[PDB]
Amino acid sequence: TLNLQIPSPTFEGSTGGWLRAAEVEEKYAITWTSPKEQVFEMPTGGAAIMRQGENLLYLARKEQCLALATQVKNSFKITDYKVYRIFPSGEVQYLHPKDGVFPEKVNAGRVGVGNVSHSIGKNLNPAQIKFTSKSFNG
Amino acid sequence: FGGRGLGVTVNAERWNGRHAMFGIFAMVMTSYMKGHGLIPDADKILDVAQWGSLASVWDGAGNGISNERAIILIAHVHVLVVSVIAAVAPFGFQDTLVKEKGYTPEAPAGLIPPFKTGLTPEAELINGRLAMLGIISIVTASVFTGTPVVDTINLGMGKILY
Amino acid sequence: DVAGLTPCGESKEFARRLDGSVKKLQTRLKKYEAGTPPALALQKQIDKTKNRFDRYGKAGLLCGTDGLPHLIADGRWSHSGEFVIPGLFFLYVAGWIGWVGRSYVLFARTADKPTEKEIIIDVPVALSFVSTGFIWPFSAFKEFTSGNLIVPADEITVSPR
Amino acid sequence: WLRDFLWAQASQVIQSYGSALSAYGLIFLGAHFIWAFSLMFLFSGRGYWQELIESIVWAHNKLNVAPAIQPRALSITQGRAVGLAHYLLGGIGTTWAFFLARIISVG
Amino acid sequence: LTHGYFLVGPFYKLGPLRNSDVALLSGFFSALGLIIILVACLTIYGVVSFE
Amino acid sequence: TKFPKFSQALAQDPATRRIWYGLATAHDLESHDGMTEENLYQKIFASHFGHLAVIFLWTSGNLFHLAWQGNFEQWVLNPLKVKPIAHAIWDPHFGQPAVKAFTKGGVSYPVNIATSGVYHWWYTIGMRSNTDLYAGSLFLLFLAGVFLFAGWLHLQPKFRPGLSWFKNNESRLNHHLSGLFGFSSLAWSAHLIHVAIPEARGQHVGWDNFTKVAPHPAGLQPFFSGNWGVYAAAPDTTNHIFGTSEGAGTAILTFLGGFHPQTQALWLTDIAHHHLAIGVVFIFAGHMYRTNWGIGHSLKEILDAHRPPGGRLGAGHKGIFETLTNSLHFQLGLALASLGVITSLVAQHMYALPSYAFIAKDYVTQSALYTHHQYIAGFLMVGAFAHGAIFFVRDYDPEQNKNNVLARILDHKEAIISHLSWVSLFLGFHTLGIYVHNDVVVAFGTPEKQILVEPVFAQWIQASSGKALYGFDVFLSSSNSVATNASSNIWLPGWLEAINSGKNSLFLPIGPGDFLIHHAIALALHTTTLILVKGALDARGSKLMPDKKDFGYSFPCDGPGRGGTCDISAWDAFYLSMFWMLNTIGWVTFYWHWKHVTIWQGNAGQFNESSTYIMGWLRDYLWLNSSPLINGYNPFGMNSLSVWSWMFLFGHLIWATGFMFLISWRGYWQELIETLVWAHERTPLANLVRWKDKPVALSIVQARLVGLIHFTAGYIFTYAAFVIASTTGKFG
Amino acid sequence: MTAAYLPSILVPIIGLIFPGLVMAFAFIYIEQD
Ligand code: CLA
Ligand code: CLA
Ligand code: CLA
Ligand code: CLA
Ligand code: CLA
Ligand code: CLA
Ligand SMILES: CC1=CCCC(C)(C)[C@H]1/C=C/C(C)=C/C=C/C(C)=C/C=C/C=C(C)/C=C/C=C(C)/C=C/C1=C(C)CCCC1(C)C
Ligand SMILES: CCCCCCCCCCCCO[C@H]1O[C@H](CO)[C@@H](O[C@H]2O[C@H](CO)[C@@H](O)[C@H](O)[C@H]2O)[C@H](O)[C@H]1O
Ligand SMILES: CC1=C(C/C=C(\C)CCC[C@H](C)CCC[C@H](C)CCCC(C)C)C(=O)c2ccccc2C1=O
Ligand code: SF4
Repeated sequence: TLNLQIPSPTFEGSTGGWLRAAEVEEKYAITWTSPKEQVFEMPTGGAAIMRQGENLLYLARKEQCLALATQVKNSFKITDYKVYRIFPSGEVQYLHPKDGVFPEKVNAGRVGVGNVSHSIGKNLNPAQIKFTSKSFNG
Repeated sequence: FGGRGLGVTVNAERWNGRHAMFGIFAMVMTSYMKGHGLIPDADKILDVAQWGSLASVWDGAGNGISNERAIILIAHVHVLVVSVIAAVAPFGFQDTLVKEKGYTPEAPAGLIPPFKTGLTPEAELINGRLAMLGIISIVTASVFTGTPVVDTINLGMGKILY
Repeated sequence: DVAGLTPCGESKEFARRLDGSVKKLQTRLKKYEAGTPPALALQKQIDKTKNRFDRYGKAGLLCGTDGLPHLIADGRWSHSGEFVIPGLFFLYVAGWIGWVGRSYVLFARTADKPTEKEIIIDVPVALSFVSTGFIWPFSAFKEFTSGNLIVPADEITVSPR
Repeated sequence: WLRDFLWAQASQVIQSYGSALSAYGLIFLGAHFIWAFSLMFLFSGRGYWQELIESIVWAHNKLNVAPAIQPRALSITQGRAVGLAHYLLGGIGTTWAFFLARIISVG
Repeated sequence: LTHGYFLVGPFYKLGPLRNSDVALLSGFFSALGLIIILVACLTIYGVVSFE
Repeated sequence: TKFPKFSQALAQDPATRRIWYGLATAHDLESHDGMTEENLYQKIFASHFGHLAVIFLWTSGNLFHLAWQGNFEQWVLNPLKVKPIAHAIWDPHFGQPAVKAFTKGGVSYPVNIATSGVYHWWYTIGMRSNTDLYAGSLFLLFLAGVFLFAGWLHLQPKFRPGLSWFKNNESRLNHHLSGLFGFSSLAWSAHLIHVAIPEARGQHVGWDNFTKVAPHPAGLQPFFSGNWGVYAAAPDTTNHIFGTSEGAGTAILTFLGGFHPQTQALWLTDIAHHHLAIGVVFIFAGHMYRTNWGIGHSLKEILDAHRPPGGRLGAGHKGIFETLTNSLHFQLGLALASLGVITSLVAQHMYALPSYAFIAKDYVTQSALYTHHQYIAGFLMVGAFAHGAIFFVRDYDPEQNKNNVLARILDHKEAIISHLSWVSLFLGFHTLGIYVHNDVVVAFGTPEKQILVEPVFAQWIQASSGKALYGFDVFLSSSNSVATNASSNIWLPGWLEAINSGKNSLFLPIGPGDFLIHHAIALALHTTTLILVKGALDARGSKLMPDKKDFGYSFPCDGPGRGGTCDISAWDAFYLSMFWMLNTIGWVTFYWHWKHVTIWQGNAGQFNESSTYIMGWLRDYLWLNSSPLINGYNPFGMNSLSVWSWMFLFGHLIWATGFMFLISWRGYWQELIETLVWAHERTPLANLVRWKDKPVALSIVQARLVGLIHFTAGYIFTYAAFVIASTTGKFG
Repeated sequence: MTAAYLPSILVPIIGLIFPGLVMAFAFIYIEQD
């Protein structure tokens, strides 16, 4: 669950932050824990200083949150970060890491989506599947 | 479109009937004044040096719009401005041109509405349909004979206007 | 003569071109003193212009109504030196060049690291190769007939059709 | 600007043939060539040239004359840079020849 | 009131009829036409923007 | 958002990309949601009806606007001095001097001077007054209404045709060859014999008297007797004044050849026999295929049976029948290629052999007609190759085409592209080398050092046609050749008189500049063919992208990986080849216009001496003929060319605008639009107004197309303004 | 020109009223849900 009462990193503000679509369509949240107070670069442009302990941040896009996660992973060795999706109705959807284990590591219970049982050169030509709802993969 | 009172609706027939009664009045009064010479400088050709290139008609002599046609058009421009303001900003009591999506359409009156004399909507619709039919008949009698429309109105009214 | 053209050695407009060039150089010559190096340079230019027009007029070149030599390239031997024989000279050189380059490529595949041979030329071996090109048609034809020039289609990479 | 400056003052560079300023006219044409050549890099993209290079590589493979260093099309950044360099060279050379021929002739 | 009041000025002072005796009448009529166009813009904006 | 109702994926787009992509895919019916083949064919049939109605409405509009605002009745009386009016001008942004300067043609109102040549065409076919022009406009309005009603009717239930009706190759071929080609040509020959030739001889024929005015004094009795040569007796005299009976003949069918000596156009009796013969030949062709009565040829058997037994073509043409019948894009490519070839043929043959009276003296009209139809030809050929590439993407079945001719094209596509590249580089290297060589040697004061190859092959062809200029003395230029004695009694005097007179464009004299510009044209044709063929044959896949057929005909790229894949689709090959097509028609029209202006000026030696180097083209054609165009308006005044003087500059503007969509790419503009979205959202008194679609940058393929459109419009408008204003300033 | 009033009537209509109504109704059609 997303604790809304987590304090935010000390930032002086910028023009690069989230627009009206964040409060109207969807917004993203990233939390992480730091061992010390240290300066990081905002993914929207500018420098902010994260506090010692937990940090909660709001963004407009998932890619901005994951860019910040990659930055703090390769520059501060922080891997406990969690990314959530928040709707205007208040429903919070946990996004990353989805099952608690990072996607580059195999975890039990994961099912393959979009896997094709042949090589890419065995896809069908369009002329078989014109005027037909058969997929080009077979 | 049809859900707002536009197209083949009873509202649009009523509005065109109102405009057609006004058109019959305006044609009769125009014929009366034009026969009687109440248009000042009716044959005066408007000059491009005063009114610009919009006054050019490119006929064979004068190459300008007559002053009488300009006066008739400006008289129509007045009621077009009235039309625009009434269409966008109607009176609270006035019948509106465009209707809201969830409106109740007026029932079609069939062959003839009930015979309610006076300032009733039935009499308004009867003379509106009559005025549209009269405009059709006047146009057809004008274009099948070569008689000008003012002269056609004067002949059909038995030279009362002039 | 051919195609209604006239020989340059009897064309009056060819003479008019020569006279116009000579007067154009002479009016520049008029503004310099005799013995000055610009005067000698201009007189040498006049001599080259006269020698070029004389040589062109006695070569059997055909001149059009413009006053310039027109080349005939339909294969007739009476103008065989105008396109056919110089082209064969190119055909001698160009077939040389590609062949020696091809030879170097076949050498370069046999080295330990071919790409270093590609950027850093083995100068004695390259000079040997550029020496080999003087008999390139017969060598290339024997390379062709022995199956060492053309490779079969089943050993060449192709895209999916 | 088109008539009294560009059209009018270019008379000197296009009638310079047969005179001492004819090199500027040649450079004028050559810059006109190279700038247009620059648009071939500027308007196009890498995949077309890479597939054409694939066909040319097939042609060189047929005669067993394919180089060991595999030919590739210029990079997208290099395509932009080459188009820009030849564009700037062409435009500056055109203005160079036009300015110099005009001002030497009339001034 | 504010925008329609200030709309008269440029049309009167810079229009094609500015050196004629009917410059103000032409400028006011042009301003009224611009007003009608902007009212049509408002109408279609309100039609497409709100339920 | 439900504007693109044919694409659910486009209709759910929250940005401005939805409107653009719905606009660009609106007529791409094959890609729509749930399109079946029968619905596809029926929509295509109705759309073809609508385009036919549009063509008829445009022609009726031309006829009406001439009958109302033209000077046709004045122009018929004096065709060689009165300037033809296209349509009237009513522009309220005009000042008075612009009203004065456009008042031409003998009328009292501003008019545009016609360059389309409709005057000469309508006058030649027998129209003389404004009344029949209006009647023709009414008839075409009625015909367009009939075809609109037919388009509606043939979509209604119990009239929608089946797929077997649409794919009936034999019936459609027989009916379109015998009736649409043959009987239409026979009826046009009938119109020429019955109406046009009597009106050319000053005798009025209309619907009120065409059943009582015989086209020939002997009537149809010589036709029914087999004494057809009576129709060849008493042709028009060389003193005949067109549109009058003075010097008129009585013949209706001759093969006299050459031109009428006054109109400088082909004899109308020759045109009537030509169209009669074309009708007879086409009806004979139109009885070839079997439809319902056992006799006739079967198309499938002809295709399968023509396999050469040596095996060099593989299986031959087996499976081409089903591939062609099932693919509308293969058919569209074949049709567009053939149409482009014949409109090129129209462009060459109509200037060389004009058929309309007094049009050879209308220099602006000839230039406009040639330029127009040649640009149409380039567009049609590019479309043919593009839709062939679409046929490879969408419709090509390899399994139905095993060892076919199409499969063998695909199996040696690399050889085809490599040899096209070789011939393109060959042509460009040596043509540019000769041109630059000539420039350098002329600049250094030595024009005698130029490399000037006489075009002796084409001169030999001209002599074979009878041109005695070059002294080749072969075929029709030989008085003892068997071809000369064979044709001496039928057509040789008129043809020899027309070909050996230097007063027309019949086989114009050619020199080294003509040689160089035809080899440049060959370079441009081969290079455009290289781009288009390489796009069509690599459309299904390449070494850089072997699964391209899974991605469709048009897509931006395959990402920066594998070295970078910009412009890899066949649509991008179309996009690159459009510039080369514009270049090729530019070179062709430059050559045509400069040669024809130098002949019309009586200064053909200027072209003969200046076309061998590029500086001659730049100075003596571009710079020299620009003077009346750039003086259409100036600080001293203005004249009737001023609009072209505007349009010229207009082209120079819009062409340049195309560059910005072709040089600058997406991410810069997308980030600018992010900045603009922030600016609008944060500005008071403007954030009360909100967009419904999110503003985004144009997509990559869309930006390529938009830059191409601005570029192409600038190309066309610049050259059209230049050619019309230059020809008018020098000659009109 | 016979019926010379027709250009001055129709050219302002075709050039200003027709495109304005076409753009307005097309805007309404493409932006409505
Ligand atoms: C070893 C030299 C060599 C040889 C034998 C070939 C052979 C061939 N090339 Mg190729 N090519 C080469 C180098 C070579 N190439 C290089 C270096 C380039 C890059 C500029 C190209 C670019 C190229 C293109 C773009 C095309 C060909 C084509 C062709 C074919 C037709 C001939 C032609 O058009 O030549 C023309 C050759 C050129 C325009 C480039 C030649 C560049 C120089 C002069 C050659 C290199 C010489 C080398 C430095 C000598 C060093 C050896 C020394 C150390 C001993 C043929 C298979 C064409 C094809 O597909 O036809 C079927 C074609 O379209 N080639
Ligand atoms: C004899 C009967 C007949 C005739 C006359 C036609 C006629 C036509 N059919 Mg057709 N059709 C027929 C039977 C017939 N059909 C049958 C039996 C079937 C069923 C098997 C079909 C199935 C069919 C389909 C499925 C389609 C047509 C279409 C068409 C139209 C082609 C477009 C057009 O106008 O080009 C006009 C073409 C010509 C006049 C001849 C070609 C002209 C060439 C280019 C040479 C002319 C050059 C010349 C010098 C120019 C001079 C003019 C210049 C001065 C301006 C045309 C009206 C298409 C269409 O548009 O549908 C509405 C279409 O999609 N047909
Ligand atoms: C004197 C001036 C001159 C100059 C500067 C050039 C310059 C050029 N020519 Mg060229 N040429 C000239 C005169 C000239 N030519 C004349 C007079 C002829 C007529 C015979 C030719 C015929 C000619 C051909 C046929 C070709 C060139 C090519 C080339 C270009 C590459 C050079 C080359 O061969 O690569 C060095 C050579 C190699 C890299 C490989 C060897 C390939 C050679 C050409 C094969 C020769 C032998 C072969 C069996 C003959 C086949 C020819 C056949 C098709 C008729 C280069 C820009 C080539 C080109 O443009 O490529 C597209 C090309 O293919 N030229
Ligand atoms: C004036 C402009 C120009 C020029 C010269 C070229 C030249 C070329 N284009 Mg091209 N192109 C252009 C504009 C131009 N393009 C534009 C604007 C577009 C639209 C985007 C295209 C689109 C296009 C496509 C899509 C294709 C080409 C192809 C080709 C090549 C073959 C055509 C040809 O004639 O071969 C002959 C080559 C030339 C005449 C080039 C000049 C050779 C020079 C003069 C040799 C001398 C070099 C010199 C010694 C270097 C010294 C410099 C040093 C001192 C720094 C050739 C390299 C095709 C290709 O690669 O075919 C194999 C191809 O597929 N182009
Ligand atoms: C496509 C054919 C075409 C074209 C380009 C023009 C062009 C022009 N006409 Mg014209 N006209 C045409 C056909 C055409 N006409 C026909 C068939 C008629 C007979 C009814 C007329 C009757 C006509 C009159 C009476 C007047 C003009 C005028 C004008 C000029 C101003 C535009 C205007 O007010 O239009 C008005 C045109 C109409 C109201 C008639 C509609 C035109 C046809 C029927 C529709 C064709 C549409 C086309 C096929 C589909 C386009 C689809 C898409 C591209 C939008 C302009 C030069 C005016 C003028 O002279 O100004 C100087 C003028 O007063 N036209
Ligand atoms: C083919 C279309 C067309 C037509 C018919 C006109 C007509 C005119 N333009 Mg023009 N214009 C056009 C396209 C057109 N323009 C385009 C595309 C541009 C952009 C480059 C311009 C830019 C332009 C400028 C910058 C100016 C004109 C001006 C003028 C007027 C000439 C001066 C005069 O005497 O008027 C005197 C002016 C009037 C009598 C005012 C007319 C007001 C109209 C009648 C009100 C109607 C409003 C609206 C249409 C109602 C319906 C709304 C609905 C469409 C939603 C004249 C009415 C000049 C002018 O005077 O305008 C103020 C001027 O300054 N035009
Ligand atoms: C790429 C794409 C993929 C698949 C689909 C696709 C549409 C097939 C394709 C697009 C393809 C392209 C567009 C194919 C279309 C291609 C081109 C335009 C074909 C040109 C043909 C010219 C013919 C052979 C004739 C000239 C006359 C000859 C016979 C004359 C000789 C003689 C005659 C009798 C008379 C006198 C002259 C002489 C010389 C004495
Ligand atoms: C065994 C079969 C032998 C051949 C049979 C068919 C031969 C051709 C038949 C043609 C059609 C019938 O022809 C029949 O009507 C024609 C039209 O009224 C007549 O033709 C007559 O009238 C025409 C119309 O004014 C005139 O143009 C003709 O000069 C005049 O001869 C033929 O003189 C008559 O024979
Ligand atoms: C033509 C072109 C190419 C092809 C250019 C090729 C790959 C490189 C040409 C370099 C040559 C080989 C060196 C200079 C050429 C000399 C005139 C002769 C070659 C000498 C040899 C011995 C090397 C691209 O790679 C490209 C990439 C991205 C956008 C546009 C384009 C683009 O327009
Ligand atoms: S630069 Fe553009 S076209 Fe090229 S790979 Fe990147 S996204 Fe694709």
